[PDB]
Amino acid sequence: STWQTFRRLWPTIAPFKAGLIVAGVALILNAASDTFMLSLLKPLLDDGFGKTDRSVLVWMPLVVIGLMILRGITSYVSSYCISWVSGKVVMTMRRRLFGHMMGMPVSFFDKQSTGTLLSRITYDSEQVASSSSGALITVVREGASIIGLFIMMFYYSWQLSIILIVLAPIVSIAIRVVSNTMGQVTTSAEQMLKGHKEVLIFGGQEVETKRFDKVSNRMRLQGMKMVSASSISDPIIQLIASLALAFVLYAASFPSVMDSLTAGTITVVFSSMIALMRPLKSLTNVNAQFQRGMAACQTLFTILDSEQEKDEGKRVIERATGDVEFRNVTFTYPGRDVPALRNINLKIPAGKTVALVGRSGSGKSTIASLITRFYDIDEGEILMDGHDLREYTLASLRNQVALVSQNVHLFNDTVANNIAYARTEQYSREQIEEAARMAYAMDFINKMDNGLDTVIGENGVLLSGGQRQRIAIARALLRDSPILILDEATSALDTESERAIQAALDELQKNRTSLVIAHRLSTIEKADEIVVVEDGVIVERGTHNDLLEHRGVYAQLHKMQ
Amino acid sequence: DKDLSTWQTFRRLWPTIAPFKAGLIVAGVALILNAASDTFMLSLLKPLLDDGFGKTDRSVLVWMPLVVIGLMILRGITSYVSSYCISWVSGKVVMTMRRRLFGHMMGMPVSFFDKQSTGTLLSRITYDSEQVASSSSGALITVVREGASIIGLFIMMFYYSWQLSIILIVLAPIVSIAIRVVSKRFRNISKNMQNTMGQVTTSAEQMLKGHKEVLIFGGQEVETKRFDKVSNRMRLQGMKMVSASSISDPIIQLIASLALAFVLYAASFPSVMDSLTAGTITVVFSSMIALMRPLKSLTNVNAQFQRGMAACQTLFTILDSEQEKDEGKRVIERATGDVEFRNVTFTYPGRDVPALRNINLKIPAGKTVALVGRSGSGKSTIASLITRFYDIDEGEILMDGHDLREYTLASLRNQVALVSQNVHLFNDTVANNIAYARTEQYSREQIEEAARMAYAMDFINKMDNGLDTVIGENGVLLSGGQRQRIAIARALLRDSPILILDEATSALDTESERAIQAALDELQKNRTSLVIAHRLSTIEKADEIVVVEDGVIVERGTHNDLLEHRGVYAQLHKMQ
Ligand SMILES: *O[C@H]1O[C@H](CO[C@@H]2O[C@H](CO[C@]3(C(=O)O)C[C@@H](O[C@]4(C(=O)O)C[C@@H](O)[C@@H](O)[C@@H]([C@H](O)CO)O4)[C@@H](O[C@H]4O[C@H]([C@@H](O)CO)[C@@H](O)[C@H](O[C@H]5O[C@H]([C@@H](O)CO[C@H]6O[C@H]([C@@H](O)CO)[C@@H](O)[C@H](O)[C@@H]6O)[C@@H](O)[C@H](O[C@H]6O[C@H](CO[C@H]7O[C@H](CO)[C@@H](O)[C@H](O)[C@H]7O)[C@@H](O)[C@H](O[C@H]7O[C@H](CO)[C@@H](O)[C@H](O)[C@H]7O)[C@H]6O)[C@@H]5O)[C@@H]4O)[C@@H]([C@H](O)CO)O3)[C@@H](O*)[C@H](OC(=O)C[C@@H](CCCCCCCCCCC)OC(=O)CCCCCCCCCCCCC)[C@H]2NC(=O)C[C@@H](CCCCCCCCCCC)OC(=O)CCCCCCCCCCC)[C@@H](O)[C@H](OC(=O)C[C@H](O)CCCCCCCCCCC)[C@H]1NC(=O)C[C@H](O)CCCCCCCCCCC
Ligand SMILES: C[C@H](Oc1ccc2ncc(/C=C/C(=O)O)c(C3CC3)c2c1)c1c(Cl)ccc(N)c1Cl
Ligand SMILES: C[C@H](Oc1ccc2ncc(/C=C/C(=O)O)c(C3CC3)c2c1)c1c(Cl)ccc(N)c1Cl
Repeated sequence: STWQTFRRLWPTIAPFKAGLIVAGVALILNAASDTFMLSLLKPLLDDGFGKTDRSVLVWMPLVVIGLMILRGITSYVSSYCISWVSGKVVMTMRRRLFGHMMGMPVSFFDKQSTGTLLSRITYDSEQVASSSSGALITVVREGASIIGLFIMMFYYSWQLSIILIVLAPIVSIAIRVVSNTMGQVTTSAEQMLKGHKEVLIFGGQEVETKRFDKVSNRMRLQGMKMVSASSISDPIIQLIASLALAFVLYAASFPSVMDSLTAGTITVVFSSMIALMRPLKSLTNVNAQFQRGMAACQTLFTILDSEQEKDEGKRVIERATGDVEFRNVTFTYPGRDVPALRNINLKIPAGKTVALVGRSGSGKSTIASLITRFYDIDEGEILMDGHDLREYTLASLRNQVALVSQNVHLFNDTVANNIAYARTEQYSREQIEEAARMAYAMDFINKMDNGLDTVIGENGVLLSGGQRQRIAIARALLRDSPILILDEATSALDTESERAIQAALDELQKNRTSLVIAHRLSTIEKADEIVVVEDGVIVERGTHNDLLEHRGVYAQLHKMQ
Repeated sequence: DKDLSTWQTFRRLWPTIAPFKAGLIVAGVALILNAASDTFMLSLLKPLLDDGFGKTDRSVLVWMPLVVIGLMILRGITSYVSSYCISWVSGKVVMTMRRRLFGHMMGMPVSFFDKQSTGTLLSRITYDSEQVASSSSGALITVVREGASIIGLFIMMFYYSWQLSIILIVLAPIVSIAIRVVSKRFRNISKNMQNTMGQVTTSAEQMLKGHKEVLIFGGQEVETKRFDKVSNRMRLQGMKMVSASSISDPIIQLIASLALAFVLYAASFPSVMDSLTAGTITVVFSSMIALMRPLKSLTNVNAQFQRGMAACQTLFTILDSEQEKDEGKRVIERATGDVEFRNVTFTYPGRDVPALRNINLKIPAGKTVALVGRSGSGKSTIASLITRFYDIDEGEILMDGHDLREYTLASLRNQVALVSQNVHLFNDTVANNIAYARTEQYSREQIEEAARMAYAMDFINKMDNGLDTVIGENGVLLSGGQRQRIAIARALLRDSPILILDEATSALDTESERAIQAALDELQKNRTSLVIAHRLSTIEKADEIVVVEDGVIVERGTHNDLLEHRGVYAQLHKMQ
């Protein structure tokens, strides 16, 4: 599979192969430079030390510098080439994953953590390029290094080289033979921090301290274990290699071997045996790093194979000044088969407010999800302006609907652009300031240092749940969407300046198709039609006179609130 | 400047490290020997090429292999030991630091916690407490080991051919400055990428998190366009990161190489080389080549070390932060339970409208008061004050005739029980949640009946392992109606004299709410209670009902009495 993963990847790389092939040449030459420099080491001792002043002056210092210049350039070139390519493919895959994930359905987003998906973008893409680049570099240059070194070794003393060779199998096998709580740490600290208030009033300081003590000590020993394991592996490896060499030098004792040697040649031969010790290390490990790179890549490719939400509606409607009708609708969450909704018909007539109230258990919220077609439905139909929602392309329908809630997520931008999110160009700031004014956001805003152009960004998080909601109104207002989905289930139960919010929302709800998941009494009373939801079905509905005496469970709910 | 800053930081840290001083001692000794091993293997390089090439077969044969192996043994051992002691010392120093931080954050104010998303805290303490040990370990290691070797190597160079050694000295300063200059021009830009990687992170995270809002509002192009820029900038930065090392490294090696070349060139001249041999030329030059690695490490440590002490300092700023104000000195065990507010005014910090202006309510021992009002008044806030999560600004809150602030927070908070729907369910067994921090003090039979008296056993008996079923995992298993009865089960067991009941967030929509109502009746007969009331039941039986708006009590009385008066209370009754 791993090479099958790679060949799927190669297309994204192929456009940049040119950088690879130049990088390859540069790597080869660097190995050549390093081999060539040990070559020089023979003349310095034989020719150089055989009473020749000329050698130690010209050939050595000037060539060594010459070679150093070539060593630097080539390394610079290869680094730049690799970096460039590595940067190019990392960027490309990050952009595909970003676009792909944004297009997925919300079902996709419920499965995985937002941190996991983010981890894919930041880390897993740079890792695959990293590991493959390291793999390629290691192969090419370390490949070149060892054959250049072995040639040279054999050339000046083939006897010793063939000794060393016959020992390589043994050394290879011997080197083979010796070669979670952190989550609990984060968990332990995090769970104390989530339960700080509870900890304070039951006096749970002692038990949490001991709990952390236990976890923190377990990880200390676990973290020690890994360091200790790594520590012993290589001391033996070098010991074993050393043995092989000790034996090689032992061989030099015998006249048959030694007579072909000088001070210069024996020096280079051993020098090149030690030079080998790192290439061989890198080349044994190359396959491992290549594997882990391809494992991350196949993860990415898994995500990229997942289907994005289907948008086959070919109908556009520029504005909906019309009702939404539900026809015998049933909907089930993917993953379980106890339907959140079973047979729902409700008519939000164009321009009037419908508030639906329900128990926490019921899917009052799921209805609101459905109209915006975050999830598609199992049975029945939803028609907006008489056409089924599915007949419309998603952009137009979603443009029709606006959402307002305490938990609408804020982008790190100028408050003004947050209000005119995704339509900064279209809306003149004159409007923006007005919409922020009407939603009674403006008093809180002007306290900011930059005001509207101040950014709630870079994790500043100056705003609070109450303040955000008034921006959500401002956003929905300014855009002037034909339909309102307003969620009050997020409790927001200890507000400071709720009056502002209420007047804002009345303005917003006015003469605007408003569908409301309501927990608040003012919205309830002034809604035109009220609908009760118990589990998956509409139990009853009631208007003004109907409100006074509930056929449904309004009385019991009214007592609660 | 930073020399001083880091060494004040290090002195602060030392007390934590000194109890493991033995580990550091031994590691340093082993490191010296490790460096000595390398020196001695180069010393062998001379007899190999002089006595071994003066037709003495003994040297090469009988003992050149054996001495080498022996030293490589020693080297390996010394290596393992030193690693062992360091890892050992590092582990505990890290662990002890984490314990201190954990213990310190536990005692921090509530406002502090609300403000900072604990991810940063959490992230900081794990990551930064490791990074201070890792950097300080590496700094020590290189100093001792690389310091030992360069001395040993420099001495060796003088013993054989002192002439060459000194040529390298005088060159060493001009080289050092040149190397230092090069290094400072190019490679101190790690943070540069950090800023751009943050932008990458930020844009990815907010699309991932705010995906639904993107879909609704049309953020596709804008959010893609934003990501397009930042990814390119990140990419370019990584190249700059790479490029910095690419340019620095051979230029630096070139510089050192020219010094060496000059030493070599000087060796041609008869004055120095006459005394030299093939043995001692190679040992001297090999040693010069050896030196390059240690010298590189040493210059880089002060950067390495400053990185460690910086992380230490950030931890110390958390340690320096102020804990909960706790000057009471007064402990009371099972306070009778009457709470009086006098002229209490309270504004949440960093807001400019008081949550409560001039509250006076007296709650007699054993009796319940219902705080009911329009949503957004300070009935919820008042609850928070008795536990002294926040101190009032003006006035005083009395518990049994003394200000809460004269009481130890501990004793003060053991008097107060809390019962609400949003109680936290620690990851544990049901038994251990009810007797949350007193598992050693309450018997099973004690726990079993507390749960029974809270009408909770109907949904406990249906669990997998019943009362010892493990609940938690973000409180997933339990529901709001079930949580109240667990919160009640705690209050009953502890039998705290002051109850704070919050039905605001409670769900009256519960198949078993009459059972929650029975548990409440049995919960509050004996003790003083302060109910943020929203249920017909509790307001019916309540002793006093106080109406709050804009943090002001606007009327008081009995239920029947108040409805007779037909003031603010009745209008709330008239609607629902
Ligand atoms: O290159 C260079 O270097 C090198 C070094 O070395 C070695 O080492 C070792 C060790 O080391 C280490 C350690 O420490 O360990 C290692 C490494 O690594 C690794 C690892 O991993 O481990 C390894 C492997 O495995 C591989 O694989 C690798 C790869 O790469 C991978 O991939 O890896 C490293 O480290 C590392 O590690 C780490 C980890 O571990 C973790 O911790 C990592 O991480 C890191 O990394 C980093 O990096 C980066 C940077 O740095 C950059 O880089 C780049 O690149 C790369 C690559 O690829 C490239 O290629 C890449 O990869 C990268 O990427 C980049 O791109 C940075 O940046 C980064 O950062 C990042 O990262 C991270 C990651 O992650 C991580 O994390 C965690 C923690 O932290 C963990 O856990 C994980 O896992 C991980 O992954 C990231 O992450 C980060 O970040 C991120 O993330 C985070 C988160 O957390 C954060 O931060 C954020 O978020 C983000 O950002 C970042 O940061 C990184 O860091 C590290 O680094 C290293 C380092 O680097 C350092 O620095 O280290 C050791 O052991 C060794 O050693 C020693 O010391 C030495 C020796 C001893 C001595 C003694 C001797 C004795 C003798 C005796 C004799 C006898 C007689 C008697 O040793 C050895 O071994 C030895 C022993 C053995 C024994 C044997 C036996 C004996 C017996 C015998 C028998 C006979 C008898 C007779 C070392 N070494 C070696 O190898 C060796 C050598 C030495 C030297 C020499 C000496 C002297 C002596 C003589 C004797 C004679 C005899 C006869 O050698 C040789 O070869 C020799 C030959 C020559 C000789 C001559 C003679 C003459 C005489 C005179 C006469 C006249 C080296 O190696 C090299 O070298 C070689 O190789 C080369 C060639 O070969 C050579 C050539 C030369 C030539 C010359 C001519 C001469 C003649 C002349 C004529 C006249 C080097 N190069 C050199 O060296 C230098 C050159 O050469 C210069 C030249 C100049 C010349 C002058 C002229 C002259 C004039 C004239 C005058 C005369
Ligand atoms: C005879 C001996 O043959 C092997 C064969 C395979 C090896 N495969 C891996 C490794 C190292 C792995 C690691 O370090 O993780 C080594 C050791 C030389 C470094 C190997 C040595 C050998 C060779 Cl051919 C070349 C140079 C030296 N000096 C030695 Cl002894
Ligand atoms: C004369 C010359 O003096 C310095 C002095 C300070 C140095 N300080 C740092 C570095 C490296 C820094 C780095 O790599 O970041 C070097 C280079 C030799 C490696 C230095 C060289 C020198 C010396 Cl005394 C010893 C051995 C060699 N061979 C050389 Cl040239």
